Amino acid sequence: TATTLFWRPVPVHVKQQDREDVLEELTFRILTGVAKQNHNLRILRIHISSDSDLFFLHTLEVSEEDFQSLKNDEDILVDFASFPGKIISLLEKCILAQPGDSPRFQAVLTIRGGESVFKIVEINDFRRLPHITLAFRPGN
Amino acid sequence: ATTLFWRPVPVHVKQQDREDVLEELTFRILTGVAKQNHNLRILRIHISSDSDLFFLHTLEVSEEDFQSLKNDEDILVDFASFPGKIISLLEKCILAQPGDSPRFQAVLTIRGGESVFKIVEINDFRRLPHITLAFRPGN
Repeated sequence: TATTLFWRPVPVHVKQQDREDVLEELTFRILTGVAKQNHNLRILRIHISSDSDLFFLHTLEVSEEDFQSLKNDEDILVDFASFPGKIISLLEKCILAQPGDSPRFQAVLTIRGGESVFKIVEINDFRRLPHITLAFRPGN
Repeated sequence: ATTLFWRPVPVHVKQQDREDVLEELTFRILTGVAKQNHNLRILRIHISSDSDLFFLHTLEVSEEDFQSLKNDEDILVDFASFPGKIISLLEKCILAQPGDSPRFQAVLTIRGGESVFKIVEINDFRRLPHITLAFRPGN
């Protein structure tokens, strides 16, 4: 019962170990469903890819069990069912964000040794304020 | 030493045993030069309460401590501009109203010895900490 809620390009600032910053269009796909492998738990799946590099692949899978710790750490006030909607809402801001509009939202992907940390930050006069922080694994 | 800021601030004081109390705390922010430490610049923040002489919490951020804090929270300003941003955040807490959305509030979580000060933004999604600082008891 895998349902895709979102599947389109998003401008992301990519940062790697020995590469300068790069702003490029990465394809995000957000799915919600159930894994028969993991006791039929509800799951949120996010995949990051590039239309110009078929090997550039990053994936995240969050179960309802996993979300419990994630909710406490980042003080999330909504439930698991509502979580994907808020992520999409944050991505919409990054899509609509134009250079100069302060505070400006933006998506960031920091690759470290292969594995990566994804963030959507709100940039004000003082700091990059991370609205969400998620760890991705390379591949599908 | 030199005081940049010395005002009362509304703070949601949280202790273990969840004694949640919204009381006015006095905040004093000082900037100075450390004689004993080759004139290393220091930012000092003292939290106190007129109601309780034993209610004392202090933070000291040297230039070195700031470089570390700057990295963790992705701060975009230098050490000299940092106090001004804290004041702005504290002001949002002072002027905060019940019906605001998003709403800003200052939170002081006391845990045994150390405590943790935060200025969070409560929106439709989460509690978003704009700044987080570790305080220690005393002066």
